[PDB]
Amino acid sequence: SMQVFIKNRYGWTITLEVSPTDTVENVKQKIQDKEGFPPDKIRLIYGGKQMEDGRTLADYNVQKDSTILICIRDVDC
Repeated sequence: SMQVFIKNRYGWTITLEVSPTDTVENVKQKIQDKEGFPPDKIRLIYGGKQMEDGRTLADYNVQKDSTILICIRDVDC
């Protein structure tokens, strides 16, 4: 098991079930399943860096119970 939290600019936070080896795109696909956002508009930021689709959570040193910030391109970024 590994949970991470996804927080938007309004403070709304959700929990995802992931693994360290999941890609950033895998996380965007989970957010589309849960909330309906199109992945190509989801921007994820960790440690102030915009996260690349093809890199893994472990490549960003995202830990269990880490928070990743979300914003929607052309909507609220």
